Amino acid sequence: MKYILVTGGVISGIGKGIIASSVGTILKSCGLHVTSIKIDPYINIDAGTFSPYEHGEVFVLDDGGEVDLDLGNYERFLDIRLTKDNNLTTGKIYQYVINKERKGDYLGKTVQVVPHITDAIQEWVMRQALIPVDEDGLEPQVCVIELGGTVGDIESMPFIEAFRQFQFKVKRENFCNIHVSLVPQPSSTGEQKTKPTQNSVRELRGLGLSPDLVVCRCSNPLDTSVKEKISMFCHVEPEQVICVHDVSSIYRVPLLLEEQGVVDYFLRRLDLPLMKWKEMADRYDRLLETCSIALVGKYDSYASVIKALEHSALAINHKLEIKYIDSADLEPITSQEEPVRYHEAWQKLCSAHGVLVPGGFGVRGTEGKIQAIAWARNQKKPFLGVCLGMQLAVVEFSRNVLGWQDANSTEFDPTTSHPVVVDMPEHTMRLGKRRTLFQTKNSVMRKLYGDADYLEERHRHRFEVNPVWKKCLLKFVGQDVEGERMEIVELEDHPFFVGVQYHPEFLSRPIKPSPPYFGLLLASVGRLSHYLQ
Amino acid sequence: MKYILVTGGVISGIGKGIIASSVGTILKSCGLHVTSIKIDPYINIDAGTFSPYEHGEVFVLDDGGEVDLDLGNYERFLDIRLTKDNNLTTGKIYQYVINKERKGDYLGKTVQVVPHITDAIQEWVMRQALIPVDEDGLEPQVCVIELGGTVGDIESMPFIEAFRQFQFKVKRENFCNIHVSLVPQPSSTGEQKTKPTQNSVRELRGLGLSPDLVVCRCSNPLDTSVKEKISMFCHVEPEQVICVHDVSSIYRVPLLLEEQGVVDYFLRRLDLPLMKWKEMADRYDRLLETCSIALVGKYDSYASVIKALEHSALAINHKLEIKYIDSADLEPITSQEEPVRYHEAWQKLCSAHGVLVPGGFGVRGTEGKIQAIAWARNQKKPFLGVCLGMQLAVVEFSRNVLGWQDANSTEFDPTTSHPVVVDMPEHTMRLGKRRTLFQTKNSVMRKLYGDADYLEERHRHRFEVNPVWKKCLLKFVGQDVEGERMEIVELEDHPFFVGVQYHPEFLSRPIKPSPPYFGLLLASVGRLSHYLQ
Amino acid sequence: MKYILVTGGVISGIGKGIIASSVGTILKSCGLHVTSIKIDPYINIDAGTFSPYEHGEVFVLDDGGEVDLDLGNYERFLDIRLTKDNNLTTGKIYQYVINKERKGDYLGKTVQVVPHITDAIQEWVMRQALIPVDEDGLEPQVCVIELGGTVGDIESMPFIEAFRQFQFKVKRENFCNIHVSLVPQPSSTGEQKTKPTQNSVRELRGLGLSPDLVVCRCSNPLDTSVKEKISMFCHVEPEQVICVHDVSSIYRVPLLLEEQGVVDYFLRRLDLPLMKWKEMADRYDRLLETCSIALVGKYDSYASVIKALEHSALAINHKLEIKYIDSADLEPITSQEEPVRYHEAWQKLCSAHGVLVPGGFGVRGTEGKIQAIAWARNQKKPFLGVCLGMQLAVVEFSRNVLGWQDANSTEFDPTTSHPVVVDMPEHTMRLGKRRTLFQTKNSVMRKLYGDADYLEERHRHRFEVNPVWKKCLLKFVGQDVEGERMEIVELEDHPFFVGVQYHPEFLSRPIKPSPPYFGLLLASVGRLSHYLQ
Ligand SMILES: CCOc1cncc(-c2ccc(C(=O)NC3(c4csc(NS(=O)(=O)C5CC5)n4)CC3)nc2)n1
Ligand SMILES: CCOc1cncc(-c2ccc(C(=O)NC3(c4csc(NS(=O)(=O)C5CC5)n4)CC3)nc2)n1
Ligand SMILES: CCOc1cncc(-c2ccc(C(=O)NC3(c4csc(NS(=O)(=O)C5CC5)n4)CC3)nc2)n1
Ligand SMILES: O=c1ccn([C@@H]2O[C@H](COP(=O)(O)OP(=O)(O)OP(=O)(O)O)[C@@H](O)[C@H]2O)c(=O)[nH]1
Ligand SMILES: O=c1ccn([C@@H]2O[C@H](COP(=O)(O)OP(=O)(O)OP(=O)(O)O)[C@@H](O)[C@H]2O)c(=O)[nH]1
Ligand SMILES: O=c1ccn([C@@H]2O[C@H](COP(=O)(O)OP(=O)(O)OP(=O)(O)O)[C@@H](O)[C@H]2O)c(=O)[nH]1
Ligand SMILES: NC(=O)CC[C@H](N)C(=O)O
Ligand SMILES: NC(=O)CC[C@H](N)C(=O)O
Ligand SMILES: NC(=O)CC[C@H](N)C(=O)O
Ligand SMILES: [Mg+2]
Ligand SMILES: [Mg+2]
Ligand SMILES: [Mg+2]
Repeated sequence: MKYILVTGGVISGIGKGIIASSVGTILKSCGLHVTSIKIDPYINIDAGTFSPYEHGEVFVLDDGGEVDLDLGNYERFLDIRLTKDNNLTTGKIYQYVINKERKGDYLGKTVQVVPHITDAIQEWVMRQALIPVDEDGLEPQVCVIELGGTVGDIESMPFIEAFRQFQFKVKRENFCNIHVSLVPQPSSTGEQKTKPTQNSVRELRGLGLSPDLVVCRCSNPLDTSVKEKISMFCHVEPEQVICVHDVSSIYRVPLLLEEQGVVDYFLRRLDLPLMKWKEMADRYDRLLETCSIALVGKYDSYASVIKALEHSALAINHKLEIKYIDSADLEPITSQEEPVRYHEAWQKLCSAHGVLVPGGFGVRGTEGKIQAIAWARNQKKPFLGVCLGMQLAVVEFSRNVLGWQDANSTEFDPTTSHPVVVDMPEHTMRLGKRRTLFQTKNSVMRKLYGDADYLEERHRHRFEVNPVWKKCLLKFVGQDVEGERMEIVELEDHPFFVGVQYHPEFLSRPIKPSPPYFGLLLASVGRLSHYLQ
Repeated sequence: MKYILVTGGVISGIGKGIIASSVGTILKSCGLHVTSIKIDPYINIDAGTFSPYEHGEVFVLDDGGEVDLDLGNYERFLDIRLTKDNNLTTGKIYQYVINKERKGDYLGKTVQVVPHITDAIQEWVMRQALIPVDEDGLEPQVCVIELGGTVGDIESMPFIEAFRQFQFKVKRENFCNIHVSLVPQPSSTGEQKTKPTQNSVRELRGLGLSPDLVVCRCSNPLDTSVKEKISMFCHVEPEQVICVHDVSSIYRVPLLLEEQGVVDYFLRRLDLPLMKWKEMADRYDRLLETCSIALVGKYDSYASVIKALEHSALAINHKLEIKYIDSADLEPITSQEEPVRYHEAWQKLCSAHGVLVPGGFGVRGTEGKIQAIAWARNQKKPFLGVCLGMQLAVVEFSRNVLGWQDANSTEFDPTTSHPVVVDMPEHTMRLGKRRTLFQTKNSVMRKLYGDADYLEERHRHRFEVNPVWKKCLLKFVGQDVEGERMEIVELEDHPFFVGVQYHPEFLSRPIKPSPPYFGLLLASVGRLSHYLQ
Repeated sequence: MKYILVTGGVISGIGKGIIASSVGTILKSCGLHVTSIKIDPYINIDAGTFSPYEHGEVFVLDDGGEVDLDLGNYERFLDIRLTKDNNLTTGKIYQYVINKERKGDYLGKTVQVVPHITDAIQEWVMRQALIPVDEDGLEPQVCVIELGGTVGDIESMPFIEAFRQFQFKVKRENFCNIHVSLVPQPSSTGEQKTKPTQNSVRELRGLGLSPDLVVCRCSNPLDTSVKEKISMFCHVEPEQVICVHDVSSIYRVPLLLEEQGVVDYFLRRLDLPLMKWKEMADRYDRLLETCSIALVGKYDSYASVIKALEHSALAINHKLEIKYIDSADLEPITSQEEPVRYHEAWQKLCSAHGVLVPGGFGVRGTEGKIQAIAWARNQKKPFLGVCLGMQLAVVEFSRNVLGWQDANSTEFDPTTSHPVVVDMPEHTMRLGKRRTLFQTKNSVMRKLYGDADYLEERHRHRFEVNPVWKKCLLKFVGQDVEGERMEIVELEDHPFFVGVQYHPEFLSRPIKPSPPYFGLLLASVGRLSHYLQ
């Protein structure tokens, strides 16, 4: 193959996944088919168990892989569709080796981290690099592998040991390594402190990996002296020391790496055979008009959602002002303890141009989301409900229009006489890519989806709308292939009141915002009336 | 509790398991109930898959735990009966944490080696320390934990990190640490080189453990200067620097540790409330007569077997000269390529005073073991067959006495018309402690077992004697509680020709040799005729 | 240049200096001019302060460099003459950098170990590699650099960091690295334990050096499996894994490395443009006759002396049986406490074929050396006194022949009325290469020195023979160019009673034993009478 490893140096959060994604879009702009792998040094088999305050926004792949948000960054910088196993973990690789041991496949020998786990990592990286994850069935010409976390933590050591072997298993023309470090600039000092980068690259070389590129996460751009000091103490050429500094938009991060010569480097270094990103950045920096959108949440947990709104905003040509609202502040209980939280949350929601009610589980914020959907009905503010927001729209309709004031989910109040959304597992979770059929032409949503008869979108839910109560209910315009499951709902006599049972955000790209997020943004600025025209 | 960790320094093989066992017998001689745990930094769930050339002699516990030979050293130095989970491994602890993660028991948080695996290790060590593994149901007053391998290998790091926490979770009076190092004395140098011990203890302190005792595996005793240099560079008191040197018998190893003051140290250091070992050593060193016993093997793989013979030898008051014979050298095929191997193997077998035919699996040495049992029949040399040796005695009888010249196992020749031993799994492997009933009084074996109606012994086999052919066959004196399975066989008109289907060696102690190994040793020196009298 | 670094792995003493010397003689046999450097990670500026029980036998170079014995191994395997600075130390390099800092030569910047000390090491290694230390003024084509001690000790870290830079300063064709490890084979285990080699090479790679060759100091030869395991865990080709095992003579160590293919490796690896050692080994292994030589010492401290005797032995074609005698056991004081030591020491001295009385300082053994020279006079056993042994021969003559029974040195009894050897510093120590003139033809020593008018030999003393008492004294056949200092003495009417004030051993080679050591060996077997004939 051709491999680029991307290792983290000093801390997480420093945009290493944006660097990996930017390097992938740079390679793709060179005419290469490109795949990507995230290694997460946790013991978890997939992210499908995280409370979103830790490793927030589990991104759901077509196969039902509940993976880290960086896999979603890969799908948005590169036109790819990944599999579960593009998220590698210690849980997955140790369980693989343990099951393979119990099978007797290791032939009655000792099994131990070196070699056998570090072999298994290389086997995995070889497998997932061959898979044509790109928008055509042609084999990837390069694979960008990101090692999550910081090097020299106990969990990251097996993977660096595997890559230390890998660079001699495949030849050096087939394996490059980027180190993404931090160069802090303290309030206490004003200097750009290279010391952590030196010690991190010293540690990485102790684990037997050189940086071929040293990418410094700077705030403000590096001085020449600091770049030279990094080049010296990392024992690498200045041309291979990159600063990624603070820039006006995400769209400039590939352009900065381009300017920094990484394209030219990888072309020679791997012996290989962004004008839109200029436009997207320059377009963003000249958006004079604005749209204000309420996001009524519970939980970074809405990373894909925020990005989908920003794609939609860039496409309508407005700035976006996301009014982040805790849905538990909108609940009347908060007015008893902290009326300041209540009245700030309701000033936010009421001044919005439209509302977004994203997915989740558990009782927190449920009556607040039902009230934010109520506000969307009676004030006629444009509404999108995503996954849970759809279910709560059936609840809010039922309570006010049908007078079923008790009505709820079987999750939140199982004692209710009108369970209008019920537990309905797959005959497991409705998890991954399902096909929804549009049951009609009387849908703005169908027209936003290009007037297509069907769409295929990633779901992540156990509950569905009750088919008994459906007869009384609120036009369920999108339904599954079985007709068992309601997957898009649209309310009559409203500018834009849509529930989608799936997660549109997972298939939003800058070049193609998801049509429910686009329709919401278009509706909130009135421009939907010109779009459908 | 009270805990003593025992860590390995420079290499394996240096008798760390003998030190742990000796420290346990020293503690037991202080009137303490004592348990023990082996940690093996391999990914294997139990040893029940090893080809015995790697981590040789899988010792089978009462519960069917196929564990490392050091668990068997614990059962022979201390009057204890262990469980599977007294052998801890990375495979067991990672699989525990992974299953616990998949259960959601880690409450949707990240799971990672520190803390969660290092917690799980401490939980395990707390559980297995409370279990009364001793010959009475009273709780262990101290637990000797052995860490297998050398410290600062990638697999041993989680366990040392766990013990680094543990010493502050329980108080320092509850946790002591011994480091077992090597002090090499090269042919190239003649000096006792302390440098590896210094660097090993430097490394161990980098992992946050001090040696409370430094045990030097010496060849020849340490000089004063070398002990002082070790005390200096390990930064510990000379009284806490121990030499375990080469000694005439295993029985002197507790006595050397006693002389070295470890008893007195542990009494004060853990705030706690060997005369037989003098006798056993002094007895061994005055055995003027000898017995020569053939061990016809395939595979250290016979560690328990060799020890059981040596207990039996010490009890009859003879030295033992074990004629180690590869059973594939006795096969006529070896006479075509290497007649030197054949004739040396047959000089060994024929000059023996008795023969032992120990357990195993696969076709290697099977016709050689059948011929060594044939030699035992026709020359009337005393024979014990253990596990497989019993099955091959039914085969050898069938071939010569019944004229069923084809006869074999369903393992070795499944096409045979007389499958006299057949695959007969438990309605799994017959693995662990089963009760055998003696079906008669016409057994020397019953009388060696104290004239008891039953015995309980550890088995490890899938195959059993065919109950159809049994009617023609060779007195099956020991049978299971169901009468389905033949578990001891005894041939008439022979001094001592016994097959046992179990492994007697696993329940041999110096103070009580297993009666089939004792009866064999007694028979080979003729003394059985005085014993049964 | 071309550089070969030789690093130590597990312990010292394992013959790393013999490997460096053997590699140098192999390179020299390829027609290359070769120099060598020893780095000793001690804080001492030269070895000229060590009590010879620590880093024994300070070897004195032509310039007066009191250096480690490995510099003397270089001069005996390779026809070279080294300078002080071929022994590099932390004391020398830190003092260099400190003086250079105090000079302001570092231009008011910070000075710190990396870069500035690690620069200074490379500067030193560049300087000393250019010096034609060979027997002709032609520049060295390769430099073998030995790093003393074990890698990953705090003192060795600057040097490995320097070589980690050096391999990228000069190109990889100019820099190769050998790792000399130990593979122990314990009495406790019988296996050849590769684990320390794995961990040592793991540590070395953490410091950023690969072994290009892994040299295993074996006792018995490596098995194939152990070599393969080393090749695997050191991540290097089997052809580059060398065993140096126990062999019958020093002369076979280059031949074993030759057989192991290191010549062929270095030729390709460094892109470069032993039949006598067959002969010397095969000659040694067929010496049927023997010579027994008394070495009367105080203090490995006599390494050069023992080697010089063995060159002389090989040249006369006898084995050598060196009777190592502590000169303090010969003193009558020892007969009062330990008559066993006295009578064993005097059985040794009296049964010898000749005696050697080597250099030293301080009062220990002085009356014993005077008595061993007395025994040489009155029994007519052949005597060589080296440095101090000469001075004590003037004392022993004075006491018995002149009746000056008080007589001694000003070192040992400054109150004496006949100070026959006196403190006589250079108008400092008489240290390094001085020219001695033979004052006559009435000398066997002159004839052994080829009948030359002068010789040039390395001295290391402050005391000299008193020119007042000289008039009464014992033919001082060798004197300095000034006539001030007596440098060789020869007693009349004796087979061979010679004192030399210098150290002949420092210029002994296998191909050319030093003539006083050769004359002594010839005398002790009577063969001198045929040699001078
Ligand atoms: C090493 C990184 O260094 C630096 C340095 N300076 C700045 C940033 C930076 C990081 C994140 C963001 C960000 O999140 N911006 C938003 C957005 C819109 S679209 C999208 N991402 S996306 O959908 O994958 C699409 C690209 C393919 N993000 C509005 C929400 N904006 C700037 N990153
Ligand atoms: C740190 C250890 O240092 C040293 C230093 N010097 C020597 C030994 C040494 C090691 C093993 C052996 C050995 O195996 N000997 C035999 C035997 C009989 S009984 C038994 N062990 S046993 O059944 O557990 C019983 C005790 C409870 N072993 C004959 C086979 N003999 C000596 N160990
Ligand atoms: C990695 C080394 O591995 C092994 C493996 N096996 C054996 C040896 C070994 C080491 C030292 C000795 C030794 O010292 N022998 C003597 C001698 C005579 S000449 C001389 N050395 S010398 O003068 O420099 C001359 C050569 C240029 N030494 C008699 C005193 N003999 C064998 N070394
Ligand atoms: O308080 C003091 C005094 C002196 N020094 C000396 O300064 C040297 C540099 O220590 P720094 O922490 O300044 O590191 P650096 O220059 O490599 O990296 P940044 O500043 O960009 O973070 C050290 O190696 C030590 O000799 C200190 O570190 N701190
Ligand atoms: O007590 C035990 C049990 C098990 N093990 C397991 O054995 C593995 C090998 O540990 P060794 O110390 O046997 O190392 P090695 O085979 O690489 O080298 P030598 O024997 O030649 O010195 C370890 O990684 C661990 O899983 C032990 O080390 N020790
Ligand atoms: O070749 C040489 C020359 C000098 N030295 C110097 O010797 C010092 C001691 O290095 P050693 O390896 O002799 O260690 P030690 O004395 O602590 O332990 P053992 O001998 O008992 O194994 C080192 O710290 C270094 O300064 C060497 O190690 N090797
Ligand atoms: N993805 C979500 O928003 C989940 C919604 C709801 N808890 C369900 O399981 O259907
Ligand atoms: N424990 C053994 O000796 C095994 C014997 C035989 N292979 C069986 O499985 O019964
Ligand atoms: N080199 C030696 O043997 C020293 C001899 C004596 N102590 C002197 O200084 O002259
Ligand atoms: Mg600084
Ligand atoms: Mg030492
Ligand atoms: Mg091993």
